[PDB]
Amino acid sequence: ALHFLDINATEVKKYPTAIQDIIINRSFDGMIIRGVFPRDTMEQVARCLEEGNDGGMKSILNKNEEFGTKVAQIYGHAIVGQSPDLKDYFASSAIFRQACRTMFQGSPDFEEQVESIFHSLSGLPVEIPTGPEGQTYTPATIRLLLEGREIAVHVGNDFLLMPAANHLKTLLDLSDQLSYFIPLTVPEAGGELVVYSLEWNPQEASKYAQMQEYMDDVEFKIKSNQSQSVAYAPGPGDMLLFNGGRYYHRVSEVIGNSPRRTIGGFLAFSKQRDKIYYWS
Ligand SMILES: O=C(O)CCC(=O)C(=O)O
Ligand code: NI
Ligand code: NI
Repeated sequence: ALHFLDINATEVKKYPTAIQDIIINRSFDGMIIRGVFPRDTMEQVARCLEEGNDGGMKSILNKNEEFGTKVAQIYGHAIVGQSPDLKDYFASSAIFRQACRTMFQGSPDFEEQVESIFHSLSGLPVEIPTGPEGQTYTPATIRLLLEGREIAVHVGNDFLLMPAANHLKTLLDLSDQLSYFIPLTVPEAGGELVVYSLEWNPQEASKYAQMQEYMDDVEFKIKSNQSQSVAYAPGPGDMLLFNGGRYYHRVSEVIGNSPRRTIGGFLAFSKQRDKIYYWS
């Protein structure tokens, strides 16, 4: 039984240590924050991507056609799965920030609005990380889930076991990371975030020679219903902020001809717990 708060965006200042409460005190596990962006803004950014006047976002669309036709497509390289040099990731991330800033037209700016939310919920400065030579990480990527596609079950803290995380681990507290995302467009059915009470467990994972074999077993656990779940279908402009680092989660298959498009990533404390970093 994971515990999520449902508040409005005008209420964030009433929860000034929410992020500390989720990560450090562990007194609840996530929150939905309604209307972080206006619906008009979501519809505007959506039309930019549909029509192709997207500031170049289309140039960093990764269709993932080598992962099968059941996988999400993504604008921008996600850091998960990147090689530890991060060269291609840093390039896509610069393109992403410019395209994103173009599409949002400051009405409101994506980075500014997301940073304001995280600040209100922590009382701390908020920053996008920079690489060892000053390269910018991306604040977010955009996931595009067409009809019949899903995001398979996974857990966020596995990032801390990947070579892509090497540099980020020098800046981070190494406690749980949170997930955050905001729908731009929502599908007619499906496309639901499901979060399970099954937790990240590197101890169990180390008994497997191939992580794929370990995930095949996680899939059996969650499909046996042994684990409790909660499920959410935020609307356009609502933000979902949750302990995806600790808890396995997935997004259910999209149904119908309207794609699910979501913008988001992750956040976590700095080494000394005196700043919020956020990235994708
Ligand atoms: O639906 C999305 O854009 C991402 C879902 C997810 O896996 C996360 O927020 O960590
Ligand atoms: Ni995730
Ligand atoms: Ni539904």
